[PDB]
Amino acid sequence: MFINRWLFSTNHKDIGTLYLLFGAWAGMVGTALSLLIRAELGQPGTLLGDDQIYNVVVTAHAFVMIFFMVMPIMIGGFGNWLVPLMIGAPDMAFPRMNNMSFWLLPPSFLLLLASSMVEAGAGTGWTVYPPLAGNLAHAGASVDLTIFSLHLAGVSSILGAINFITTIINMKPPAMSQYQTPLFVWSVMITAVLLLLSLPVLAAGITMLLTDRNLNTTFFDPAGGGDPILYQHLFWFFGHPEVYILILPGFGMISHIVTYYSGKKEPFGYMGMVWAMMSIGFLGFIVWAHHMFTVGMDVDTRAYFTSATMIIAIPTGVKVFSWLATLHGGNIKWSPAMMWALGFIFLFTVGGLTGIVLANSSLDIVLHDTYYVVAHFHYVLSMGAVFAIMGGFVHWFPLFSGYTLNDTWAKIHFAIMFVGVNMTFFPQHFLGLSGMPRRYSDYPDAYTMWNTISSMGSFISLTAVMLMVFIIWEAFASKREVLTVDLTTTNLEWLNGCPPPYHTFEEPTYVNLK
Amino acid sequence: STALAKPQMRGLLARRLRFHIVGAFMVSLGFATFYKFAVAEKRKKAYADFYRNYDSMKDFEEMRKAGIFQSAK
Amino acid sequence: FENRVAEKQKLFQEDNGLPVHLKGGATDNILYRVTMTLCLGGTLYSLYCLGWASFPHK
Amino acid sequence: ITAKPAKTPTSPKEQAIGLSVTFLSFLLPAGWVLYHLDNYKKS
Amino acid sequence: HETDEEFDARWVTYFNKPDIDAWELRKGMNTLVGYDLVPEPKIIDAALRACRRLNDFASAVRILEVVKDKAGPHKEIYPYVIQELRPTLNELGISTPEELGLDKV
Amino acid sequence: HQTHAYHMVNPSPWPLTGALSALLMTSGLTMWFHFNSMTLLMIGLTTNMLTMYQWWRDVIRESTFQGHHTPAVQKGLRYGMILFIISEVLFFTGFFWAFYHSSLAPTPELGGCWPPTGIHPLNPLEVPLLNTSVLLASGVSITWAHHSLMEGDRKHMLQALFITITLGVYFTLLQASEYYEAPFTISDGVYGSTFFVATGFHGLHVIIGSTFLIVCFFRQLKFHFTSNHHFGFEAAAWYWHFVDVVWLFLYVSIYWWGS
Amino acid sequence: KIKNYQTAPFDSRFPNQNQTRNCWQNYLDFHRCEKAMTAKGGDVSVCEWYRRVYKSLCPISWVSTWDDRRAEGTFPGKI
Amino acid sequence: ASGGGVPTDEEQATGLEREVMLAARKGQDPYNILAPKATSGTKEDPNLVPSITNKRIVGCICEEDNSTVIWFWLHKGEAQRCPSCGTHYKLVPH
Amino acid sequence: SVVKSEDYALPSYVDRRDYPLPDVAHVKNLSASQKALKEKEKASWSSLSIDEKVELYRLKFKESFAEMNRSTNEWKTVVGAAMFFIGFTALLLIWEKHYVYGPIPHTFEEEWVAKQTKRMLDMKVAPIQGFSAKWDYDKNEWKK
Amino acid sequence: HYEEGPGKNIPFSVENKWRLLAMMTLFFGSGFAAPFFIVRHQLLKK
Amino acid sequence: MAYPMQLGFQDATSPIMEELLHFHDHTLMIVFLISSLVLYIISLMLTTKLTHTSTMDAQEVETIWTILPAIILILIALPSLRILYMMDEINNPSLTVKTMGHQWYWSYEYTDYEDLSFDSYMIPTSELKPGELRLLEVDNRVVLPMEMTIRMLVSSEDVLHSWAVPSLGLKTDAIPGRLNQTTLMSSRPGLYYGQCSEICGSNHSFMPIVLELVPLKYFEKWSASML
Amino acid sequence: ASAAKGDHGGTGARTWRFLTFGLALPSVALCTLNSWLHSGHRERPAFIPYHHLRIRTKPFSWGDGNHTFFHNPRVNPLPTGYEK
Amino acid sequence: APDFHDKYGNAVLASGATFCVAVWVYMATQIGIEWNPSPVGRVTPKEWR
Ligand code: HEA
Ligand SMILES: CCCCC/C=C\C/C=C/C/C=C\C/C=C\CCCC(=O)O[C@H](COC(=O)CCCCCCCCCCCCCCCCC)COP(=O)(O)OCCN
Ligand SMILES: CCCCCCCCCCO[C@@H]1O[C@H](CO)[C@@H](O[C@H]2O[C@H](CO)[C@@H](O)[C@H](O)[C@H]2O)[C@H](O)[C@H]1O
Ligand SMILES: CCCCCCCCCCO[C@@H]1O[C@H](CO)[C@@H](O[C@H]2O[C@H](CO)[C@@H](O)[C@H](O)[C@H]2O)[C@H](O)[C@H]1O
Ligand SMILES: C[C@H](CCC(=O)O)[C@H]1CC[C@H]2[C@@H]3[C@H](O)C[C@@H]4C[C@H](O)CC[C@]4(C)[C@H]3C[C@H](O)[C@]12C
Ligand SMILES: [C-]#N
Ligand code: CUA
Ligand SMILES: [Cu+2]
Ligand SMILES: [Mg+2]
Ligand code: NA
Ligand SMILES: [Zn+2]
Repeated sequence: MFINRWLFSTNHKDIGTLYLLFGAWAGMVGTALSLLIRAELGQPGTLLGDDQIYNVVVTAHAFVMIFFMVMPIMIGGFGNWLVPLMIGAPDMAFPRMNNMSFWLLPPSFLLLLASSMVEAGAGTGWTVYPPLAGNLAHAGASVDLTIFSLHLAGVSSILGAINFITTIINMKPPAMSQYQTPLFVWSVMITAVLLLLSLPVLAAGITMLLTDRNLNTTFFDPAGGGDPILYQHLFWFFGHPEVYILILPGFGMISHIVTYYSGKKEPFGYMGMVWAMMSIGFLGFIVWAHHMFTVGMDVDTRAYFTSATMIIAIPTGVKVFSWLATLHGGNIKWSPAMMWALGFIFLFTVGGLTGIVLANSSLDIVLHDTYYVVAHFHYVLSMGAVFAIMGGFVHWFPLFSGYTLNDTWAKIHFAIMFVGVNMTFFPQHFLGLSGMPRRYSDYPDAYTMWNTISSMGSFISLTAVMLMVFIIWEAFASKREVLTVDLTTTNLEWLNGCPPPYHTFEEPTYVNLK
Repeated sequence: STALAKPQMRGLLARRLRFHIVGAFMVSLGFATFYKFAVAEKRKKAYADFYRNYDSMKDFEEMRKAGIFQSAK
Repeated sequence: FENRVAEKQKLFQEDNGLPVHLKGGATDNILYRVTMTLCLGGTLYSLYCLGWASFPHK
Repeated sequence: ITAKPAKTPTSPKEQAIGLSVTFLSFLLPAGWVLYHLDNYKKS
Repeated sequence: HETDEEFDARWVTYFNKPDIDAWELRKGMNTLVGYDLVPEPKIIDAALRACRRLNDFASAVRILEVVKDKAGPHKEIYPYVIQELRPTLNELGISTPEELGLDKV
Repeated sequence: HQTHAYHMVNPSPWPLTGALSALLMTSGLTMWFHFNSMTLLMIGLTTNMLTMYQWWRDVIRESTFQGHHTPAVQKGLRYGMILFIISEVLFFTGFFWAFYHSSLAPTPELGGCWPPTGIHPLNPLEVPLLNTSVLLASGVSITWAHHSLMEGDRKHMLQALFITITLGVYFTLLQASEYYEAPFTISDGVYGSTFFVATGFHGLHVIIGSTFLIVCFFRQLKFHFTSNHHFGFEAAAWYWHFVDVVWLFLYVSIYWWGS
Repeated sequence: KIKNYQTAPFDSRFPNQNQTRNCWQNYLDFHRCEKAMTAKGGDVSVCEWYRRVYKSLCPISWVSTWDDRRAEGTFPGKI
Repeated sequence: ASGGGVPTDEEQATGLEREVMLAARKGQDPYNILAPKATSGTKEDPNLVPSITNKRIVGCICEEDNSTVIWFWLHKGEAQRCPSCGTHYKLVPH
Repeated sequence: SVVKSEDYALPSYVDRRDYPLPDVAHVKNLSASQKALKEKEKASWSSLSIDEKVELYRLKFKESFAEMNRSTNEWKTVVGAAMFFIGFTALLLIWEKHYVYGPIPHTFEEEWVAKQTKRMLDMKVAPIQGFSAKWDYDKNEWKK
Repeated sequence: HYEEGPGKNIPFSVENKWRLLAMMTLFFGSGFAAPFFIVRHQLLKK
Repeated sequence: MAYPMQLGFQDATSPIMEELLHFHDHTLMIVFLISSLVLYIISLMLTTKLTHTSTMDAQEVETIWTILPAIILILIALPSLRILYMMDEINNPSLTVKTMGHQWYWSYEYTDYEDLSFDSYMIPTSELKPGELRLLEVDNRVVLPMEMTIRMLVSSEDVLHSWAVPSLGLKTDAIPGRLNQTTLMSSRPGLYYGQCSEICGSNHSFMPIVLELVPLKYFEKWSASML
Repeated sequence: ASAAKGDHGGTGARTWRFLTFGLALPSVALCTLNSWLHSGHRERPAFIPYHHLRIRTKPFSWGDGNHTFFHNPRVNPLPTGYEK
Repeated sequence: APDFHDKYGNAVLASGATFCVAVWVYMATQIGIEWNPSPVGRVTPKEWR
């Protein structure tokens, strides 16, 4: 029974649970790697070794946080638990293929851990650029194990995208149009389209890297007429969509959280929110070379990519102001999930604005490959994607488990994390503007003050991560069972109780056309 | 004894919003003026003042005499 | 050839509680055991190979 | 949300135990490695 | 849309329906308090008399509480509304939340 | 009992065995490239084939033999197959991008010209044109097979599907011969790299598509398809047309324009 | 000779940040010219402008490698 | 040119596929493939909600093109009203 | 009174200031005296006593508005506990400085820094605003 | 078929909170420890 | 170079870097204004017991929410693109210098006249002279004439690197097989520092750039003495 | 385009069989004729050890590490030239 | 009836604040951390050459 249920699953809730457990374990790995980074940098000099061990840690930090924590938690975890419930469907379209999307991830993670154990690891950056990632400067198996880790993670997500798109298009009540599905369901559908189109291009590029390393091709090697910059285009054709994949399910969860704890039946401006997510998804495919403003592209290309990148602020601003307009007039419940979501609105806005700074190719000459970029993306990742994850986790934990968290502890956790992430990353703007490069294990002495403060901030975030584990233990230890949940008339995923039965919607909802 | 007067009872949230969005706008202007004066113009004037009578050869000779250069003793 | 789909429909709808991957009969169990043994054994072997590759040789 | 009182209440003493054990599970192994870094490098 | 007076009159008519049922009483009050306004005394008067016809003393008191709540920090609105309702309160024997001690935390 | 039309699938081991097969194939390629050994890779390829066989076997059991493919389920599988093909189009798009990047801006190492100095391309009017006629013809014959099936004509469905498969095999044999005869190799700089990786992934997809057609051929021999319900045939035909269209783009881009 | 060369002038054929082809073209032009001139009984001095430009723009290792490959018979540009 | 030998769905469909096919021929929708058409929704003329148990979830799209659906359990017994628009629904278990 | 997990699909009671009249009464079962009280409620409410009126309210509702809206001392616990855990973090940093970090480079020694500062001023590091602009070259001291 | 309800729809037991504490400690602690021990591994090599 | 506790950009040494400072000031004012407005509106939405929970019409307010940001973006893009095209303008250099990145140091070639080239390595911390800067000094500086337009050509002979000098507003990637061009013009004599700006392996942190800007006559004699 | 055929009254099985045997397979037969006609080995060119060809940055994982997967001795020189 | 925050909130606030300030002041000043503040107004420049 245990093996049938948990290794042979065809159930969207159990698979969602598996993803949440996997993502939480990955989050611990990713947190440890982040502390090793900040320990190396928290005083001038060398702690661990030279830049190879240092950038193996940096590279794994990024891959773990992106591919094994954020995407599994948002898409595999919250997506599998919530999407079928929110449309009244009895499971996903392909419930058995869904299970293989999950089980590809432990092997993917094993490959990544193997890459770091063999030889001297893959010290390449998560972008894996050649020639540093090629077979002369990174001889041996580490980069090939990284490539294969990405192949498996990509297959997992491509099949998952097929599943989500099919489920959301095909398995709604017959009276429900796409414009009657909740915003979180929209956010997952759009993320899935981005995954479907972008990951195959990454797969092509890293397969090219694999054959340059092992089959004597020369896609990226000038000696054979190849070009290192071609790899950068193929990687970033995926990589910019990827950051919208990391944030869009978060936007969906934020819409639901802000609506719920405002005591509203609906988000402000539903069709504008749909429009904004679609627009962001589309524009996110035509801007990738803003990751390449210093590689030597023609000026008119730089001007196009500056302008097209900046226009993404318009649909994103509609979402920010619509969240504010959802709060407006609300009966505000100051729950811990609401605190995460309010932190998200502000700190995501700050990070998105420094992204607009970076979109200016002229200024990006000085900011590129500096900590200003690191500050931008951790505002939108540690204070954006992660704040949406924590808000969603706190909000829906009682649904998934049937038990309540201690809200006072959860507010304490939010407070500690909020201090920690801002102490970590706010000073990195100063380090970037004053010219500290990325991917450095040590820095000129002038940069010492802000690196010391940033490292102290990272230890505060460690304390918050440790406290989160205790808080989850305390909830399962005390077993306070849920009774009543408000606002079920506009939050269908709660209407089958907490936790919902293994099979829900065996008899579908009744919705007439009218 | 006297009756209480009828107060405004409708649109209290909207009235509050209107008043404070206006206030936010006026402050935004006040801050933009402060910033152009305290930051942007300060910088333009610092660079223009610095270069207005700047003598690059005199600067070089000072540096050279301090011993900073490989190419100039 | 003759159309024997009806016979297969009877077999795979027999009310015996078997999951579809075993419902064909004892051959399914054998092929399942072979597949799972190769997968689990091969995975242990891959872990051994990691162990081996994680340390310098000579 | 409303909920039942805890079926298995976790007293303050019990929470102090769970919290201490949780923190030590993170801090002792990493602290052991970091304490012995020089032994690893200076070798 | 419609004038204030047209709005107030629709709501008075709603609660004045002689055979208004319990569901319609709750639907009306729970809808009304979603708007950006404190209901006019004449609306509250009609809702209280609907409570009387439904033999529901407790909901009459609750309606008085929600009037105070919808006024937010505008502390002058609730005493005004109670003042305007005192003939109805006296006629129907409705005690205010304050007279019942239900304003104590 | 359910009162929706969707398929609650029995708990299955094949997702786990497929995921483990992916671990064994990738760690196996690593062992082959770096530790001189094919053992893991061979186990992985074997478990992958076993997984694919039992998984799709079970889908046939669930549909032909158990009746779970209602119209709603079939419609989902149509979307699934279309989306899968789209992902495969984007995979090939990356290799076309690599080809055009390198050929439109030939670097000094190549002679600053395309084709590179020292490369003697195949004549696109010889076996490459023959291969084009072969796959185009097979798109006509698979369309005949589809209409025969819809019209309830068992014998001509089988004849047309056999001709389609024969043409897929002919393409594969011709392409294998061309690979052997080609005077340039995958190690002949970016010309050989783009040529063999792009046409090689295409050849793999011809083999996959031909296998899928063969599965359909034997299911047809066993009377699985009705004149109205035959999604596996439809999916194989869609995949086959995708393989044909990718070939036409390779022929125009790499063999003709790139010569 | 319309000299006083300081460095290679702006060349409208190569107006962008990537100057690889500017180095390459002037290297080819110099050696093409030198081939013509040595051949027909003429003076390589007429080729001098291309020589100065490619020597200004081209990395030493590129010139060195291209020279080696011309000596070996493996230079892939047409001269 | 043309011949036979391909089974039809009438001959060979089985299981749930066959149940759906046969019910559709009869104009019946036991597996909820179609959207029900609303009645006027008064207490006299409530929307009739079939169920194989004593409660079913209703979603009410109160007005055409609303994006918000209002969800609630409908129980066997007296008709219930959508909490947003008041339109009436009555369970018809079978 | 007692709410049960198996009741999740039934109309439920809630105290929310924006949903003043919930879907069910707080108390559904009535004792003999409570029944008699509901009968008396059908007569003039002027004849109900204050206590009877309170009892009717508390049969219908759980908490009053004032009760459901009350503030709490929870912020003291949250802020105080958060400061405790932030304080605990500094213990980790003290441990790290003591047992993990070795000496920092010799370039932070006071004499080194004094010489390096002079050399920065000699090469006029950031002479417009950032650094040497803050040095008075005429008076040979930091500007006031 | 399977157990339903709080504490039953998860692959780990919550029947005893102290056994649970141990399991959660091993689970989250092993993920957090792994990078430190890989760093140790890479340092001890060379 | 950067100095302790620095918050913003290194002081400008070139006219283009001064342009970038003023453009950054303009854009940061906008960033601060929008961030502060969002924080303020958040606090405004959260500080009243007044409620309005019925459906709200979105159409009118979304015109403001799209048109005002579009105007702001245009007000950023215009000066942004002006500077972009300025940086691209034809300028007629007096000198061309090449730099090749390597693991882990830079080489420099000045081959307009003579074949002058040399390697430039970080000074190890243990060998710094008193008052020299840890991780920033090199053994052989890139001596260049001040007040003159210089064409810098950048490439690599191994992996990617990137050649940066923040105070001149310069960062050009060093890509094998590719010759990237930038222009350099220092308004002042002095010493201007940069650091390798593309991850390049074990000693990426430890291959810095030091430009030494002096009068032409000193540059000429230094060049001759380096042959 | 309409190409130059006709029919479109009923695109059915009979029409697609007509296209298969009347257009598609004759085209294959023509191109097969054309191909097995220009076949026969063209003469291999002088070997020149161009550095952008015969790339070897890592030995191949088969054979002696120096032979491509479908190495044809007649037309594929090694980095050192044609095989004997 | 008084809850945990009524009974202990004041003490948690006071003790937490006191502990937090004390330990961060100690860490910042007593254990040899090099903050590398600006030399401006602080360092007397000394001859180096
Ligand atoms: C969740 C992740 C995430 C998200 C959502 C984003 C969102 C954005 N990012 Fe970012 N980014 C990263 C993660 C993310 N980014 C990462 C990881 C990197 C580094 C990659 C690597 O090199 O490793 C990076 C790097 C990166 C660069 C490359 C810089 C360089 O390397 O030199 C650029 C350049 O244009 C960029 C820009 C943007 C912009 C314009 C947005 C926009 O989508 C933001 C839009 C949001 C707003 C603007 C705020 C809300 C709007 C309003 C309140 C309306 C009014 C606003 C205005 C009028 C301006 N990002
Ligand atoms: C006949 C038509 C079809 C042919 C297919 C034959 C076998 C190849 C299998 C197909 C895989 C396709 C792409 C693999 C990449 C390269 C193979 C390209 C096609 C091919 O077969 O290329 C051959 C070289 O093969 C080599 O190196 C062979 C290398 C053998 C190892 C295969 C590659 C191993 C790595 C595979 C990585 C797969 C990554 C998958 C990513 C999926 C992501 C979602 C060409 O032979 P040659 O002697 O150089 O020149 C001919 C000279 N007379
Ligand atoms: C039940 C599920 C299935 C579980 C599968 C477990 C299989 C384990 C068998 C491994 O055998 C090893 O294989 C190595 C490589 O395969 C051999 O190395 C050899 O292999 C190379 C390849 O032929 C030679 O070239 C090398 O000299 C030599 O080291 C080596 O003798 C042997 O120890
Ligand atoms: C970034 C994540 C971690 C950052 C913060 C870690 C906080 C440290 C927690 C304590 O870790 C322990 O510290 C002891 C020292 O206090 C070490 O004992 C070591 O030192 C002792 C005292 O000198 C000896 O008694 C022991 O034998 C010797 O192992 C011990 O091994 C280690 O587990
Ligand atoms: C025996 C069988 C009749 C099928 C059935 O009615 O049972 C016939 C009908 C169609 C035949 C196939 C088709 O005519 C196409 C192929 C023609 C080749 O000449 C032989 C194999 C070939 C694949 C045939 C095998 C066999 O004779 C088939 C399959
Ligand atoms: C941003 N990417
Ligand atoms: Cu060179 Cu980094
Ligand atoms: Cu991007
Ligand atoms: Mg870079
Ligand atoms: Na360090
Ligand atoms: Zn309704």
